[PDB]
Amino acid sequence: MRECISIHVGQAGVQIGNACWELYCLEHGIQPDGQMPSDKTIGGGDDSFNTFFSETGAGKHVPRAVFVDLEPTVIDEVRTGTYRQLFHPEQLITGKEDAANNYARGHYTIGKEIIDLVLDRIRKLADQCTGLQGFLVFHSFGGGTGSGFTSLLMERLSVDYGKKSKLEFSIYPAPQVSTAVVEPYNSILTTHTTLEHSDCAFMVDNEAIYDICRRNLDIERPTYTNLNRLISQIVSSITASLRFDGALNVDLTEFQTNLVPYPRIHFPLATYAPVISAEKAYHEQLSVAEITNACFEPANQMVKCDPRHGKYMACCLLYRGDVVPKDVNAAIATIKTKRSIQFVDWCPTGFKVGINYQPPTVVPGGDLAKVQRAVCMLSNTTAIAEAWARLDHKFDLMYAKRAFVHWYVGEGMEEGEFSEAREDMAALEKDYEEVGVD
Amino acid sequence: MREIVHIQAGQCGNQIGAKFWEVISDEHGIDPTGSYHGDSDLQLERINVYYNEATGNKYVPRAILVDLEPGTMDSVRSGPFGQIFRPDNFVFGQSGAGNNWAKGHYTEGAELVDSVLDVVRKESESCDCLQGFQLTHSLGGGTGSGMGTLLISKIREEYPDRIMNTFSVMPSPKVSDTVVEPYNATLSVHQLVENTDETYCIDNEALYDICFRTLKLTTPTYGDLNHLVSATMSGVTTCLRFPGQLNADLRKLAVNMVPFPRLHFFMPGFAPLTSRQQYRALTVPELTQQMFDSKNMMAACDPRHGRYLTVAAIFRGRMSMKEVDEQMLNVQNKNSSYFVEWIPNNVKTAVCDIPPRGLKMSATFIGNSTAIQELFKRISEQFTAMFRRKAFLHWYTGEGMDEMEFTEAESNMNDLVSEYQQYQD
Amino acid sequence: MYTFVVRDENSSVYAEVSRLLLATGQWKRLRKDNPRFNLMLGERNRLPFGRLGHEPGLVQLVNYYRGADKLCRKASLVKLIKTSPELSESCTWFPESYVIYPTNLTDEREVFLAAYNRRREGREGNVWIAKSGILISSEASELLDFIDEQGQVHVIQKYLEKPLLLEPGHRKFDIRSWVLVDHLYNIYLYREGVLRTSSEPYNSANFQDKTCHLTNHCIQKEYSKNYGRYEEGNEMFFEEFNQYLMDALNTTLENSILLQIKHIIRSCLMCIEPAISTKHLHYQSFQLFGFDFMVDEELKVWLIEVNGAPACAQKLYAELCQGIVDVAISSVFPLAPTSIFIKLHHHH
Amino acid sequence: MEVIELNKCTSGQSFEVILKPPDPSLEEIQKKLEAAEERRKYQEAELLKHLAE
Ligand SMILES: Nc1nc2c(ncn2[C@@H]2O[C@H](COP(=O)(O)OP(=O)(O)OP(=O)(O)O)[C@@H](O)[C@H]2O)c(=O)[nH]1
Ligand SMILES: Nc1ncnc2c1ncn2[C@@H]1O[C@H](COP(=O)(O)OP(=O)(O)CP(=O)(O)O)[C@@H](O)[C@H]1O
Ligand SMILES: Nc1nc2c(ncn2[C@@H]2O[C@H](COP(=O)(O)OP(=O)(O)O)[C@@H](O)[C@H]2O)c(=O)[nH]1
Ligand SMILES: CC(=O)N[C@@H]1CNc2ccccc2C1
Ligand SMILES: [Ca+2]
Ligand SMILES: [Ca+2]
Ligand SMILES: [Ca+2]
Ligand SMILES: [Mg+2]
Ligand SMILES: [Mg+2]
Ligand SMILES: [Mg+2]
Repeated sequence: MRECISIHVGQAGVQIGNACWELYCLEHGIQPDGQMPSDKTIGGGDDSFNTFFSETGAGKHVPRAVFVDLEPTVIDEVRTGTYRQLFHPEQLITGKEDAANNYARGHYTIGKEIIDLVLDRIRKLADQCTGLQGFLVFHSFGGGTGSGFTSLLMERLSVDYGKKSKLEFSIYPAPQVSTAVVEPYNSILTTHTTLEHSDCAFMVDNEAIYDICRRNLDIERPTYTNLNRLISQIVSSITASLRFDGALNVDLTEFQTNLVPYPRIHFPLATYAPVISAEKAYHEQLSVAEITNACFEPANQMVKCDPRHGKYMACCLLYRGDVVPKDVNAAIATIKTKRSIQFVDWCPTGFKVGINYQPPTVVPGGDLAKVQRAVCMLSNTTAIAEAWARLDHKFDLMYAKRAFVHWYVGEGMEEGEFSEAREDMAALEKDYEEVGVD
Repeated sequence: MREIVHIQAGQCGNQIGAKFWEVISDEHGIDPTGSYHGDSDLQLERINVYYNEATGNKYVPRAILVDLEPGTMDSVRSGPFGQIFRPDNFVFGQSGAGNNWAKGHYTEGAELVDSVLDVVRKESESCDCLQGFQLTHSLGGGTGSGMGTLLISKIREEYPDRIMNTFSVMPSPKVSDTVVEPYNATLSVHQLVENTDETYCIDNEALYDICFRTLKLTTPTYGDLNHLVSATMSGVTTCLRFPGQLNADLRKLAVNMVPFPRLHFFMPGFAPLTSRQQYRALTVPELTQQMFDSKNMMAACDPRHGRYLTVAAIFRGRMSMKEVDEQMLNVQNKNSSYFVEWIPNNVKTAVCDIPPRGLKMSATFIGNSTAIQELFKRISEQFTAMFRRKAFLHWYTGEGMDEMEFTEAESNMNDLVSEYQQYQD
Repeated sequence: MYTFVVRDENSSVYAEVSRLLLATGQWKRLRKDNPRFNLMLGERNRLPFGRLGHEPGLVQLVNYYRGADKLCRKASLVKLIKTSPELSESCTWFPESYVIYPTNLTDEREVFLAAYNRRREGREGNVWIAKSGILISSEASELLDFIDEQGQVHVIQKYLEKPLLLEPGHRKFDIRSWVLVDHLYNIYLYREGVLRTSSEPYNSANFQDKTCHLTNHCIQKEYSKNYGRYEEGNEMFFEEFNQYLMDALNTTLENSILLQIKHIIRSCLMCIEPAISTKHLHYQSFQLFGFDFMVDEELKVWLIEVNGAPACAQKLYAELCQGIVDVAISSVFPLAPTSIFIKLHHHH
Repeated sequence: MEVIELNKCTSGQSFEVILKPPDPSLEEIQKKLEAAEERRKYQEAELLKHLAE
């Protein structure tokens, strides 16, 4: 057994973290007070769920998690929320004033003064690990903390834990649920400084989650609670292999081995199905072929883009529920004959399939309906470069006028870091094009 | 706990500030004695942003009343909510400033400024985490304009990394007390360009036109004008006084509204503006159409003469948030020629469930438009019509000022106009 | 009030469409870089499809199908036909073609020579044409050497030695068909076609003078001496052509030619539908296509190529451009007959 | 269409189908942080210098 530590940075990271650990607890039968009646080893054990939960002598199962925010209002929700008992105070770190959607403020001004404290609290969690795998870092692109402080934390983590894997869950900015005009700046600034420190990053575009909530859940105006409960289902599907008995993606290293053949191109596309409204009278349960086929529909991708016009470098199918290998292979065959699935010539054309028999857990009172089977597809497509193109374009429009730049230079950042970060993205877009286009 | 320190200076500043505290005190359920009597927890959620909590569950406004005459502040102390203000926070002299910027900034005001800063320092020392400051004042007088900007200069010296915000009433010849108002306004504007992060430009002629033409008030008074300012100040501060994610604090608001440090002068707006056909329900489309209409704006600048760099909208009341997005996206997509295309998604919308007193719903408009250059052009032209003959300068040279300081303020404002002009093309 | 942008100033077709949109008083044009648009008349090359459909509250539509280049490229088409099971290598309406890369750069050089040597030994007609600057020759040595002198991909396909020659004149020709595919992937064929005829008598014993062999409107108007002799602008329309087929061949344009053309259009467009359809996409596409056909003396129709940004005949600009607004633009953005198209029904 | 590495357990199974064959040191980070802290100090000193005049 090898432990994984989850780090949640900024409002997005913290609120998504709260929704994930709520789901984790329901999946492992852990109660809000930390007790776990099904754990017959009191005060210890090296089970699969122990990669995410430690144990006290009293039988409390404590997440291996740290929450960080430069302002306390969001993390105070955790301190007084339903699962307040799960965490002890050392795990929840809050400053006094936020980064004001200013990457430079989170990375330099405020980050410099709290970074050593955060590393010290992470070191405490690490000291409880007999074989730490690495870190799962949740954060937004657009926020000053999620963007600025995250990149600083990643640099230090590579220094203190050189041989440890680091995965990201990043929230890509979408104006429909955004109110910061400078988020393209922050997104590109944090991608440039985090790129060499992240082994694999799962980008979630709020625009996509928003429309899935309106289209499939019939929510006219989705809230962060709606968005986050859907995001935590996808996160759960991705981390299940680390928390349950299995043989695929059993440790953080396997994520890179199976999804990232080239280091800079470490942004897999996530596709999830089915998302069924709980308010529905009663939905017809979808088959293995139907939920698998849905993995190649743009409507259920975590980032709106067209994989038909890219190339695949890897493809993982993660099933949960009533699924046997026979049905999976049958659906895969039927999809190759109808779909446009082009692989890069230096990668095998195939799929790694994992199946967990326990069907997805739904949060009581949530929006999602109980389904007998679900799948999450992780594919490394060049098509996800459309998101970099969109983002880099908005960057170019503002930076050509130096709009808002003074806010960053005022916090100690040099203007040349803008162009330096932009040139790295231009090179990143070039990498994708050399791999996908002919 | 993101506390804001409020300062009101001079006649105009204290009369508008008084009404401001009257309006929001009612919204938060605070009575004239500081006792809370609301019925919604949303009233106290962010109450400490503007109020201090005293013994006995008393809420005391975090406001400092400043003037070089006692008169106006005696009226406030006798006003409706006069008893709610901390007595030690009345700081006043006896000389007055005679509508003279030099007296407020250099002579009479200098003797009093240190004692005001003592009260400011006291209020800040008890702030868990101070956001910044907001000042209400006019620019055409002597105390609010001259001592007001002197205060800002010294506050920025002692709190260099805090946000400085002002509601500044710009003079107009149509609603004027003295002929020296353009002199006092031109000298102040340069101070504001340097030392404020956000300035809400309120033009007295616009307030007058609205009262006369829209509200159908035959003979508007300063009181009527201040009703509009109260409602506007309450709207633009809803983001700060109630739970919300957009423009939550002063620094985030400035980060999204100010793409260039000197271009931080906003046009505010409010809807509805109805005469006494006042009980009619207002639809979301109507709320949005009027909120962007030039007649509902209070800087007396035609938005069609420039382009919006950024816009912040706040809708108050139980309404179709979906239907709000549609109309907002409709206004932008129907007039995208008045929005700069090099700042993507530069129009942000926030919603608040609690509406203003006596209204089912309303919308407050905050625009950073290059059309605001028309306001500084007017002031500049009036300044120069007099300064070219050195008319009325003796009032200022008599206080130790030199003509050179006027020539520099003149050039400083014409530079500002030129800066807006380069971004309008 | 709908909004659109114009990003291809050289497009004669959409210059008129943009002229019509403004004439309705319900469409407003924006700067070519303003993202808040309903309709994009995009550029030809490197159209940024990835930036479409990400504007909250705007149904965005573009006049190009991403991925349709597979059909509108010489080399791409040959590959699509040989590799697509829906078309098969035995496709009977497409000339035997081969993709040939210049030796200074897969490649079908040896496969072409095998079929070439087969025809040479079998006394059959062995005249091929190379294109991508065109060369018509009956010696494989000249075709390959001509491509090596260039630096771009080329294609060698069989030259229809027995074309249908109009009379009087004894002259070659080709048929242009404009096809409109809307956001719902309905295949609409414009009822009006055009024959781009050669004003020079067809000569099979001299492929050096390419004036009577290439029916391009620009070549007949620059190197031909009989331009405009038989019909105005070497353009015969369907009414005249149909009457001719009846007087001379005792048949109709519909029966002898138009059935094959509609069949070919359907086969090509249905083949790539799963790859380019925008049915479940965050944005919508439509595109005008220009199909070029050949008719041999047996009244058999052959597909020559497909054009992705076709131009229209001067006489047909008003009717077609208006038809584009009706079925392609107003169908998604309605305004406040007897259709000029022919719907080619199919299974989606 | 080949299935390889079939691993079965009580809570599920996994396999693989093949359709077709084919940093800055701790010292350098402190410098960058202090370099930016120095540029802020210089800017604030110029502001105070300006206010002193
Ligand atoms: N999916 C999702 N996105 C969120 C959530 N909260 C904020 N965001 C997005 O994150 C971006 C804003 O960044 P935040 O995370 O709120 O800012 P921050 O990390 O707290 O940094 P500060 O500027 O200091 O507040 C916007 O694009 C929001 O839409 C959330 O709970 N769920
Ligand atoms: N295999 C073949 N047999 C007979 N003629 C052929 C032929 N291939 C091409 N042609 C002649 O070439 C002309 C069309 O050439 P092609 O279309 O390949 O070039 P192009 O694409 O630059 C013209 P456009 O795109 O405008 O139709 C036709 O007039 C036709 O007569
Ligand atoms: N809107 C409004 N404007 C005022 C009021 N009183 C004065 N003014 C304007 O303010 C300017 C005079 O400044 P004033 O505040 O009286 O001088 P001060 O006391 O020295 O600051 C002139 O432009 C007046 O039109 C008021 O009550 N409301
Ligand atoms: C602008 C200005 O300073 N005006 C003066 C103010 N005070 C004063 C006192 C006595 C007599 C005249 C005046 C006019
Ligand atoms: Ca145990
Ligand atoms: Ca590393
Ligand atoms: Ca004195
Ligand atoms: Mg935050
Ligand atoms: Mg006065
Ligand atoms: Mg061509």
